[PDB]
Amino acid sequence: NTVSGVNGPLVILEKVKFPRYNEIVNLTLPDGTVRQGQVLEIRGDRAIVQVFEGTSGIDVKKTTVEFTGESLRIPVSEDMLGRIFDGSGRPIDNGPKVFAEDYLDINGSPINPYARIYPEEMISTGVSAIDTMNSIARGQKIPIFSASGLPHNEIAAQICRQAGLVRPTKDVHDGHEENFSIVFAAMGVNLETARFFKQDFEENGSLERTSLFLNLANDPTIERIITPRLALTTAEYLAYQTERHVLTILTDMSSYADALREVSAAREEVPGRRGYPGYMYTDLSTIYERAGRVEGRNGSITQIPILTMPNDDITHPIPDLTGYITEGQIFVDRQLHNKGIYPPINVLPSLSRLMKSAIGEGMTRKDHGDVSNQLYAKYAIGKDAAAMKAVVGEEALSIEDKLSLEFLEKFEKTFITQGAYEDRTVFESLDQAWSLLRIYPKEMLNRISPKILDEFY
Amino acid sequence: NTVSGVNGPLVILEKVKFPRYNEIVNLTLPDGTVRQGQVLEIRGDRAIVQVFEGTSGIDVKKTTVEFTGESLRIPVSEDMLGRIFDGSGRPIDNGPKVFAEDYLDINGSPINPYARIYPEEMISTGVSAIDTMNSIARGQKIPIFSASGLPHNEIAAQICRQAGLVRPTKDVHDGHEENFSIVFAAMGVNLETARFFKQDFEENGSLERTSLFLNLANDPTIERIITPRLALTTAEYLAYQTERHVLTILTDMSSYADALREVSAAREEVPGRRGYPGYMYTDLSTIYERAGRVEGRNGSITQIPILTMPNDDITHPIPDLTGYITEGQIFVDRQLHNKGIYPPINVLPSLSRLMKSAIGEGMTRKDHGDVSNQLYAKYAIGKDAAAMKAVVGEEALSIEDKLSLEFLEKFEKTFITQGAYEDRTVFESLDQAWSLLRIYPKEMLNRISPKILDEFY
Amino acid sequence: NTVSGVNGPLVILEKVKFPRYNEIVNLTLPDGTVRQGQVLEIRGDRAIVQVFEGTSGIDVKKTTVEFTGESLRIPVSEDMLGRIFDGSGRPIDNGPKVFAEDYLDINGSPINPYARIYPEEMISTGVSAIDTMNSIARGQKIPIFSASGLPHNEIAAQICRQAGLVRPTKDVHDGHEENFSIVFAAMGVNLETARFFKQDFEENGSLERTSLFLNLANDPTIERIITPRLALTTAEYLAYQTERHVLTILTDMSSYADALREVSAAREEVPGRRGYPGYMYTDLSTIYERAGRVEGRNGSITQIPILTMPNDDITHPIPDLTGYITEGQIFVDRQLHNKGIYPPINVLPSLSRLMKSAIGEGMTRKDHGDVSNQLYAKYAIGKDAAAMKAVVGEEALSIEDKLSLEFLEKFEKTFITQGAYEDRTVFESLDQAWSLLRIYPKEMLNRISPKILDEFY
Amino acid sequence: YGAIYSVSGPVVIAENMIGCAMYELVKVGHDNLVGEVIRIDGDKATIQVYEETAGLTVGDPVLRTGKPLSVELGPGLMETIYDGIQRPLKAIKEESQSIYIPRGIDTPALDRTIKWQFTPGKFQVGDHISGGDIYGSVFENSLISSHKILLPPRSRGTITWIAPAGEYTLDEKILEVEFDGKKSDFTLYHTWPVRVPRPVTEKLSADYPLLTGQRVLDALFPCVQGGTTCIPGAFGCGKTVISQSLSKYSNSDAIIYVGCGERGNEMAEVLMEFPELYTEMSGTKEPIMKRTTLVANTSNMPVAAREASIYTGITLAEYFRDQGKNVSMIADSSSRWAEALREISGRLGEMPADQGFPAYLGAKLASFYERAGKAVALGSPDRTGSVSIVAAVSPAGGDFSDPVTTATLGITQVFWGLDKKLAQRKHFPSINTSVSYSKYTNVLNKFYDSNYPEFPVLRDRMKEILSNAEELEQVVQLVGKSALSDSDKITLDVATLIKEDFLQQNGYSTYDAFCPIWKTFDMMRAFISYHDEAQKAVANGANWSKLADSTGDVKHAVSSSKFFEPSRGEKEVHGEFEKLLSTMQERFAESTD
Amino acid sequence: AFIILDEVIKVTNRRVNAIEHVIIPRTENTIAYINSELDELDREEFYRLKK
Repeated sequence: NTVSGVNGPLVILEKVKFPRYNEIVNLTLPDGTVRQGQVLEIRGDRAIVQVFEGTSGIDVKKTTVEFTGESLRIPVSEDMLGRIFDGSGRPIDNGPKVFAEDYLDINGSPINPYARIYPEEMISTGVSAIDTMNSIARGQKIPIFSASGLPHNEIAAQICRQAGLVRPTKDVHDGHEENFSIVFAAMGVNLETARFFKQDFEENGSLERTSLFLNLANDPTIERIITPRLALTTAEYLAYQTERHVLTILTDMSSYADALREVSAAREEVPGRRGYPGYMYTDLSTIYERAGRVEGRNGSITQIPILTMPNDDITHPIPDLTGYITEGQIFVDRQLHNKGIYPPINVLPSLSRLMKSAIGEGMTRKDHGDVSNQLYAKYAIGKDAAAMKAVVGEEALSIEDKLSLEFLEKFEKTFITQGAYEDRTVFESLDQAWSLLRIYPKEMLNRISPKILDEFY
Repeated sequence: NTVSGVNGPLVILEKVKFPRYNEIVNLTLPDGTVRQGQVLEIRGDRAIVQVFEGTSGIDVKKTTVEFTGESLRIPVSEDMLGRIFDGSGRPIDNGPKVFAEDYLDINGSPINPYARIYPEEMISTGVSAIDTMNSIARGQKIPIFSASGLPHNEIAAQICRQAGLVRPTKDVHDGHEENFSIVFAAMGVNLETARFFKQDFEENGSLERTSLFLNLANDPTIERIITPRLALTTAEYLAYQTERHVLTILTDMSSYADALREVSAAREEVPGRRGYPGYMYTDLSTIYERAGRVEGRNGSITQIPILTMPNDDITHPIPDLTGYITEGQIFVDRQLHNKGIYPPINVLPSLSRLMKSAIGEGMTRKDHGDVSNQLYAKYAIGKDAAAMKAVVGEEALSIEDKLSLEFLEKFEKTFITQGAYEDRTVFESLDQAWSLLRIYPKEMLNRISPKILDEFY
Repeated sequence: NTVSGVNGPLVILEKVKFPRYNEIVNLTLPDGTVRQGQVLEIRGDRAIVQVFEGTSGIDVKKTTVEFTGESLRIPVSEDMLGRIFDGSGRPIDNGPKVFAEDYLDINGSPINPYARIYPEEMISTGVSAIDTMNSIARGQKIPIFSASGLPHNEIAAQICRQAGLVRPTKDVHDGHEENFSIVFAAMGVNLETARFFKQDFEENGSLERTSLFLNLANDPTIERIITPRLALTTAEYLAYQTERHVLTILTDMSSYADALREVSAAREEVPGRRGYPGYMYTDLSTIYERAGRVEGRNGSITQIPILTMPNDDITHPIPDLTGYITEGQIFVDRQLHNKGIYPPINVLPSLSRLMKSAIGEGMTRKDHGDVSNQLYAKYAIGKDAAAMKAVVGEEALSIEDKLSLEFLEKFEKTFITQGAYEDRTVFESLDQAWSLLRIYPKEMLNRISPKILDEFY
Repeated sequence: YGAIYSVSGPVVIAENMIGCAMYELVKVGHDNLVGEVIRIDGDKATIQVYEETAGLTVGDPVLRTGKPLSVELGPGLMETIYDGIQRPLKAIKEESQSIYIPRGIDTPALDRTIKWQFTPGKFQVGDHISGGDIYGSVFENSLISSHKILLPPRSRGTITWIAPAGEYTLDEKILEVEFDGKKSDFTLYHTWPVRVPRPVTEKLSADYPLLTGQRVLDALFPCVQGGTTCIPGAFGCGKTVISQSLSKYSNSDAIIYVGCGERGNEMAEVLMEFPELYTEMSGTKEPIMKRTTLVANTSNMPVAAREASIYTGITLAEYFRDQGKNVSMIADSSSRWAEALREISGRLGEMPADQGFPAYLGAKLASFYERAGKAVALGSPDRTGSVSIVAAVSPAGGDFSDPVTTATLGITQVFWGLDKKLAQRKHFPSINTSVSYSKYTNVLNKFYDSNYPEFPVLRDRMKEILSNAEELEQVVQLVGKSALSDSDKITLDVATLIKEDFLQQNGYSTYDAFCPIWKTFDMMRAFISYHDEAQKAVANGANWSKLADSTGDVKHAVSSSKFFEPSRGEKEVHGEFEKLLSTMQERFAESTD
Repeated sequence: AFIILDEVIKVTNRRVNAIEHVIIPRTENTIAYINSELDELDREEFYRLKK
């Protein structure tokens, strides 16, 4: 029929009961504008819709509807590589028209042929700080946990430009066997931040091997939630058809969560703790399931989402849900940035669940994992001993403790400090670790077996 | 009449306007079993019932109701001891039902012939840390505050085993002369522990003297709350008609609190602070009402409620409200438990404010109230001195404080500690108090009048 | 004519939709008691009314209603002063009629003629701590943040009662050519307190300089918030048309805030943090809009609101919102009241942000600004010195710290301390200041220009 | 009349309630339960029913009586214990055989068999009369025959009939008033709405101090008759012991003890303890009882009664106030009343917005308070009557940040602290000068100046010793002691003396049954004199240690003061303390040189 | 006097560092954790009422 009311981004339509769930309808405004919307709720001769375009300016009997009769699906194609999109799949920089070779609905579950065999190959960006302490396997998800006052954008950028140079080296080792593609979805970010990402793909020569989806915050909150999902549907298509390892960078998670929250306090559902959604978990889960090896077993989807804490804590509802779903986290700290360390990624509570799985012996050493265990322990104790040094002085600081103080400094200024064009390799990282670790006696180095220790001090 | 609907576990009956309030109705379900439910509220041409057995099976048009015409009341016998019941008083051993000599109301609001004589004679629980410090009087209700991380079930158990072995100690003291009987009610407690309770009664030889009502968590919520009311009513019959000293041990209040909370999720009545009902106080107070000296003033009912803090803090709703209705509190603590103490009882927030008046020299001593007062002040200083000791060093210590640090440990590990099977004389308790105090000069004492001290010290 | 219901303070009268908003209505009772109320909401064939006196006891059929046809306004007059009123502005003096010359709105603004010209020219309160150290010039709104641990009403009276005896002294120096009037508003007050203010005024002979409006605390909440609104309007008329500098004393903003939190009990309006409105800002603002320079600007309306911390929390929502809006704040602390200093204004975190802007000459001196800097800085240092003395001892303390100590005791015991009936003009205050500061040499006085320092040590 | 719509908890809803108000007394059901229409929603009235439900069905009649719910105040109030709905508890014990109120059982508000001796007023026939004027008096007890029979608040007319002296019942009419036609016939009892503040000739500012009988309560901030007070509790710090103890020790003409929502054991205690113990007014044959009218609610009884408790209680103080009797009303604890209010808020379904607590809560607390105070008694012969409200406040969640306490401090002008740490250590009641204030202080110390004492001077110094000690203690804890000034040590030492002798006392002071002002003043006077002599003594040169050792004999003597009772000097002025001052002066002489 | 002065200053120096680094930030972090839960209990209630 026509529009009865609008309460916030919910639109109260009066229309009949014949449409399906997530059926597209179109609203004819008297302003010479058409707006699309999708049914969130269907009820007895009325529907409640969230519009992708606009959020306000919806009338009563001036505004009419015609139902499309077609449910929301993405035309996913594989010749989508090098084309530039926004947060709905329209071109904003005159990239090629979408076409179609298959249509997949968005539900976080297209065809879902995700993992029942785990990842085991290794991907390196040449960043020691990342790779050694967090061994990224070919379909694991490890987010970047950062906070305000940090250059999280810059680190995401390091990954993107240095990836696609390291990977052919890794191809020979049998870390890889196939090409790499990056699918970048930006959510709710500034023009200035958006250009930075695009600049990085141009600069490298991977503008033809990347898909870029740009959503800005001044584009509807409803447009913003569809943006990561749209990227992910496409990503699964590339993995399936052309068997490439797809890395997805989904930035920023907080922006996405703010969108969900407005559509949950404006819903007739009461939200969870701290005014953050009760199905906030679920909304996040939708992204996360879409990880692992895809049929034909040589393409995969690997995930690094980027989170900045908007309140500086792991207390907050966003870090706590995020961390449970994913398999590790890569932590960035404020202190290291302030000092002049870039990348400022700290290694104190950064952790990889599927570390063991990720390391091998046909493209990495088996000592990657043993040596990792030492670095995590030693650094961790060393950071704590330093704070303790401040308090006590030298009256509860041992000879051995002095050695931990030296390991800490050296780790910070070498292992963690490397420019944004510096490329390492796994073998080099291990060698440099071995040296630092060397000043410690045999007794001290006890979480690694005598066989290993003796050969390489 | 028939089910209109079911909302949560609460079942919405549509029915004609005739029933009693709290009237049992029997719901005929098509599965070979008929069940009873009680109208929680009666309203305009409908009543909302929570059915006492199961939670599923109600149908729209396949149900029939017939009104029993009689509201629930507990059928009471004083021959009910030496029988095993569940939460509805049905047998589980086949054969021993409650049966009757009289029919008495489940709320105990009709009879309420509670004596206007204030707790009089001494009661002990055979645990020195209880008896001396927060001394139990007949008809006094003083809560056991516990915390989880504890063998809190073992502490309750200990008190149940000890109750009735105390009574010859008390006969001799002349704070008892008449039979001792136990009324035992279980709500949401583990399987293993239910066998521990039966076993503790068995050892004592008071199995004949006790009634067990057993209610698990897989038995309904409404039915859980009724259980202590049945128990309580039977205790009131024991205390009034035959002038007995009745001890009802009511565990676990926390389970009882949750049950109350799950309801009101479809009632018109609305929930207040921290999602707890505002008439939660009112619910606690119905349970608590049967407690106090009966008229005849040769019987009494003494009531010990068992509370485990589910969150550990004492400002949580469950403990906070209870402590107010009762006259003082008894604190068990995690910290003592960790060192390796049993029964681990902290005495610092523990105080009973009606302790002095009840007790007198004839079954205790006059110094019983003075010697207790000294031990709190010294223990309190010892505890603050300990905290300061950690932070600053031994710089803030003074002569009294060093002495107080030793006192703390001395008291903790000799006084409070004793075997499960062990029981203690009150007069004994008082010589051990004096002993601990012997390490301080007398000029430093001041919570004892110099007359009193001179006699017993 | 038919009362539908009463839901708390809020009364639903069922009668037609033809009344307008805030039109007074009369509930006619068969008790012969006519009560007036004001419509909060008007809806289709019902209005929601809060009755000024009482709020319940009205029959549902034996009652009639009549509509006045006039929205609530204050009859304002210059002959109204020197008289004691209720919270509706109706004599309790047993005096004559209110009298009118105009009818001015009390809704929030009468004509709002609040200038776009900033504060200058000193207004003297006759309390040394406020006037010299925190100079208030007309139009400024500086609150007193006090606590219940101080005698907030007694200090408030002091400011009124000593104020306007400053004025002949100002007239001579030529600060004021036009007269000075006080508008005193008392809220939710205790009976002893209401009487106390009148008696204090009578004693000084400040009675006919001021009008006192008393709203008592047995009077319903809606009347109570109306009270300062009545006062503020009266003041805007005296200030605009006959050009007078008016100091408005409003106590207690905490009781006004409570009323606002309190109303809502059938409204669909939800409060914010700690149960206090999200719109608590808005309500504060409302009082705040009547305060500033009037058009013509020789008259002014000067506002000092008085806020009582009930629990000594500066993170309590009431002071925080206010604090942001206000041009500085006065902090009064419990500690000084305890030493026995009266008034006990610690000038330690107190500030006037337009301190320089107020002073001049002819009601101040030039040397006023420099001194304000010497005394604040020296005082702060005095507090720090007291703590150090306790530690080092008297026979091991510094010269600089010893001076700072001496200053603390004199500063407190001479500058801040003044008697109940002792007026402290600003000229008087500045002399006492030079005696205190003299103890420091010229070498330690330096936030003072050498010109001044040479005049007065 | 009305037909029950729904019964939800002890709340009954009834449709068809027209020409009804919002405080009406109603008989609910076929069970004829006492009840009241709190609010109305359209035709449907929401009624709080003061007896429980267990078997009341829908569709039973509801009969409105045609008048509000009120309470009865007549004679025989004294030496009897009632509840908060005010039905005699004692009469309930014999007839129902149930000690506490049984369900479905109703009993009228006062005893209807008791006969009283009426003596005529100061009116005769054809005289114009008004409200609170004394129409007679009834010899009510042996301690007091001060029970004036008044013409009700809001009554005037001419008295058609004055009955002569004699024995009558309190149902047996003795008075006719004619205003415009027959106003009503009157009896010994009079009715008063518990929802309205009782009329008064005028309120007057408080200026006459009551002595609590507790040296500590008088010493830091004096009580006044006509005032408002908070005493903090915590529900296990002996708050009960001091409440009951204050009641005995404080001396007024009538006392009203109101148990708001109590243990039931605690209420039982006061019922037993008071006839066993003696008055300080020479009361005989159940001494204290004869002076008290007692309102007993336990928390285990219905929530309606417990709402009603405070209101009935205040009306009783107020009734006696109009007669020209000075009243102490001790209501314990006001936080339990608030807990009953939170209960009502959720049972009717009204919005809570006071931190999970009622909308109305802040205003209801103030309304109760304003009914207390000092006044010129109702009726024109002019008397002084007063009501001092002592209202206990205690936690309802946080320590002082609970709604109850926050509101109460706003409105109270007298506050006397109670610290928990000192409570566990046994040094209750502990008054902390930071957690205590009196706004009545200035008029009160000037009152005591007229009475004889130097009192205002002692107050400042008492404050100073306590005040500096708290700040020096914070440096002691953190830094430690390795040094602490000669002067600072003295302050600490003397503050211990003040704790021990004053602050600690509750079954530890063998005289405490009533302590005069002079004796308190004399005791504190020795403490302050010891302080000034001591600080001067270190400064004019003499070691701190020599000074402790020589003061010796007197120092003990002030330490021991607390046990001593008036037995030397006057009846209020004590010679051992007067002797002490002069000996002190001699000690200073030995100590400086 | 010197040797003693040398020992005492070393202890007084450790105490300043300890209160500054450990103690104060523990009071900040604990306060904050409890604040966040606390405000949410008050807010959600109002939403429950409104629903």
